[PDB]
Amino acid sequence: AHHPVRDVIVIGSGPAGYTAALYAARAQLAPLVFEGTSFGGALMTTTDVENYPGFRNGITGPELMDEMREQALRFGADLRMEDVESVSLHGPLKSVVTADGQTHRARAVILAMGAAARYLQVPGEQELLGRGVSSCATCDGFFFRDQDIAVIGGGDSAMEEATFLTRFARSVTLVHRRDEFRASKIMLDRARNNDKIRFLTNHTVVAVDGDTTVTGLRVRDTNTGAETTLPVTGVFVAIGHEPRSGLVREAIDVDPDGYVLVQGRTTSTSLPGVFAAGDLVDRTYRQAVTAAGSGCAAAIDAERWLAEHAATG
Amino acid sequence: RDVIVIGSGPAGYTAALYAARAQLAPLVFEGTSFGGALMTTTDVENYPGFRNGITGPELMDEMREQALRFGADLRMEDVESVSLHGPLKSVVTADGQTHRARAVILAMGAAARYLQVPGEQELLGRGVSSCATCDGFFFRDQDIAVIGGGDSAMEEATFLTRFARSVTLVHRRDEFRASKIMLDRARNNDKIRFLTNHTVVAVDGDTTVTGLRVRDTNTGAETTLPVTGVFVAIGHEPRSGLVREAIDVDPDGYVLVQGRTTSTSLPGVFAAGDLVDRTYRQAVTAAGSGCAAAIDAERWLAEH
Ligand SMILES: Cc1cc2nc3c(=O)[nH]c(=O)nc-3n(C[C@H](O)[C@H](O)[C@H](O)COP(=O)(O)OP(=O)(O)OCC3O[C@@H](n4cnc5c(N)ncnc54)[C@H](O)[C@@H]3O)c2cc1C
Ligand SMILES: Cc1cc2nc3c(=O)[nH]c(=O)nc-3n(C[C@H](O)[C@H](O)[C@H](O)COP(=O)(O)OP(=O)(O)OCC3O[C@@H](n4cnc5c(N)ncnc54)[C@H](O)[C@@H]3O)c2cc1C
Ligand SMILES: NC(=O)c1ccc[n+]([C@@H]2O[C@H](COP(=O)([O-])OP(=O)(O)OC[C@H]3O[C@@H](n4cnc5c(N)ncnc54)[C@H](OP(=O)(O)O)[C@@H]3O)[C@@H](O)[C@H]2O)c1
Ligand SMILES: NC(=O)c1ccc[n+]([C@@H]2O[C@H](COP(=O)([O-])OP(=O)(O)OC[C@H]3O[C@@H](n4cnc5c(N)ncnc54)[C@H](OP(=O)(O)O)[C@@H]3O)[C@@H](O)[C@H]2O)c1
Ligand SMILES: [Mg+2]
Ligand SMILES: [Mg+2]
Repeated sequence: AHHPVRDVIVIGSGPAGYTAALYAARAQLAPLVFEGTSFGGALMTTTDVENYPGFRNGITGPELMDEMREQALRFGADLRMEDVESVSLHGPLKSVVTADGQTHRARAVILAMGAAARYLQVPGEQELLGRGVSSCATCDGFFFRDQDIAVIGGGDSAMEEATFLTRFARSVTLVHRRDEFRASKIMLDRARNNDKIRFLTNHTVVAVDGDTTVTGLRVRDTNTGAETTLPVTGVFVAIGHEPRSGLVREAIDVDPDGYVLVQGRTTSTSLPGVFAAGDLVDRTYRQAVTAAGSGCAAAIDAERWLAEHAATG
Repeated sequence: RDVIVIGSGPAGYTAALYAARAQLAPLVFEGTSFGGALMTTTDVENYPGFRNGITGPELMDEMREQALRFGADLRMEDVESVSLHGPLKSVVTADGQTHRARAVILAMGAAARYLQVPGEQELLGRGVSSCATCDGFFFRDQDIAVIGGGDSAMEEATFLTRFARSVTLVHRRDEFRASKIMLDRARNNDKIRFLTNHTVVAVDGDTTVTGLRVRDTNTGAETTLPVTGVFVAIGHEPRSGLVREAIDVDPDGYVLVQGRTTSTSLPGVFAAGDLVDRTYRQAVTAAGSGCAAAIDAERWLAEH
């Protein structure tokens, strides 16, 4: 057999990863994709995705992901459910190392490892993920029409999130661990003006009650005191996100919070032949359509760079 | 109202879908002639989510009907004028009625430039494509042509050699309007054959492109390239005419947007889809930017 040199390796599942895989495959770049031992993206918990254009009746998160995945496979993507520990990006013939110690190399690399939402890690929380507890108001906010809900955080996100929710919720109760707020004095100012916004300062969350649905939010420390229950039917966490740039952070330019910077209005990182899609880069709109778009854009950018770069030949 | 959306298509519809779900009560002017670039596409295979592919119109209808479901007001009529300066923006329909909003989302996209030769429009998406990243796959091992003498025609034709066994680049003049590296790369490709000083005049075939009727040979005339697929690469024309005095556009007419966002050069005015994008003209891309416009506009509206 002739063991050729691969054109593209993709790091990451999720809409950005799989769309890139789909495009690269269809462009006969024979993409090798490392899905992760724990594959899928943020959508593997979302019960009903209603704002992915094309699905008038909505689609289950995982259903959507399997289709993207199966699409990718159909055009010849090599998908592998394993993790990348190391990544050498400098030079032509880039390199990637999996958890088993095996090295896998390619001419271009598509970074699409996304970004984990920061969670409270309180007993009831992960259980009710996407059946009461969301981390995204632009996604799930609709599903809480006229309900009494909470928003957890004291930052610009928590403010923006909670303010936005007021168009659906009748009560948005903004809960926060400390007295001051690490958020802006305009976002706070806007939050304070909203008649549906109620503040709960110096209170940490202790649990999230309910079996099928959020039933209450167990608060605790009242600066000095302790224990209480906000009778809410939905809890939006707004602690921020943690982009998965650890493999790449300082071979490549990243912002202070760890998001990969990309050149101009493109997907090209600060290293030739290395490209970045999805929420690993995007910190403004964390949608699947936007992830899928950028994923596609990576694959096209990479094609062009490859074409430009074998073409001297 | 908070937001008026100008344009149907993936960018328009996704923006509408998002705005609607955000309870911004979006008014969308679809155009008297709906749909986008996809209303001609027979089989869409690289829109992520559709393992079995979907017909262009089918996909569009779903996007449309999705938008309707979350409370979009869709109107199949044309906007003739657009006043964007100030708060309380304005739009005027072909019937002379004014419709106003706080924000506006420009999503009028960009029409591919066609030859307008009798056979061509009839076989649109059944032989004649305007997009190699889209339809290139469908031409495996076929003899095809690419029409143009610019960098697109070069890029397009060079890309297609991955699938086609012959890509025959036909062009009206001796001299090529394209770059001398794109040309250079086009010349080095074994599968690339040039046809200079030749205009196209028809496209033969009923169910499929069967030949490409070539024309004037500088002095001579008439001939037939036995091709089974014709890719047009004459460029695109972005529909910025309503907006091209108020908002910043590039020389070719594409709306410039601020940084990595959808905001044009006028506060409260936003641009998505192929009206802005001139590098990847995909539906996923347009849908993405559509959505990004809605979110940008919501945040701008909320900021106040
Ligand atoms: C409840 C909910 C509802 C939502 N609703 C919508 C909606 O309606 N419409 C919409 O468009 N969006 C929606 N979203 C947002 C959407 O989930 C995200 O924007 C999307 O998941 C981003 O994908 P990504 O590819 O950028 O990264 P991710 O989704 O995180 O996927 C990237 C990944 O890469 C893998 N990975 C990372 N590093 C490695 C490594 N070193 N080795 C191997 N694998 C690795 C991980 O396993 C993960 O799968 C919703 C989200 C949630 C949580
Ligand atoms: C043959 C073909 C195959 C394709 N295949 C794929 C594919 O497989 N996968 C993929 O991802 N992409 C594909 N594409 C590309 C995709 O179709 C485009 O990116 C998409 O159509 C762009 O949509 P848009 O929102 O930019 O607006 P466009 O689609 O460019 O146009 C939308 C429209 O908006 C309306 N409009 C314009 N001006 C006004 C106005 N002033 N007032 C009211 N309405 C107005 C018009 O009615 C028009 O229909 C294909 C394109 C073609 C032609
Ligand atoms: N331009 C923008 O604003 C933009 C737009 C959209 C999204 N974003 C995203 O938003 C982030 C920006 O920061 P942010 O707005 O999220 O604020 P943040 O800086 O992340 O603030 C987090 C604060 O929330 C509180 N908190 C964290 N964990 C808690 C817990 N377990 N229990 C109780 N309280 C807890 C803490 O307050 P204390 O430490 O004070 O106790 C913590 O300091 C970025 O990561 C970005 O991804 C940014
Ligand atoms: N940068 C890229 O490589 C690339 C990538 C993606 C998208 N695009 C987009 O595609 C366009 C790039 O420009 P382009 O290379 O397509 O050229 P263009 O800028 O769109 O110009 C069109 C030219 O095509 C020529 N032409 C070729 N054949 C013709 C014919 N049969 N009849 C009439 N005119 C004919 C004409 O000039 P002559 O006949 O004198 O040559 C005409 O001026 C831009 O709109 C850009 O947004 C480009
Ligand atoms: Mg955040
Ligand atoms: Mg073009």
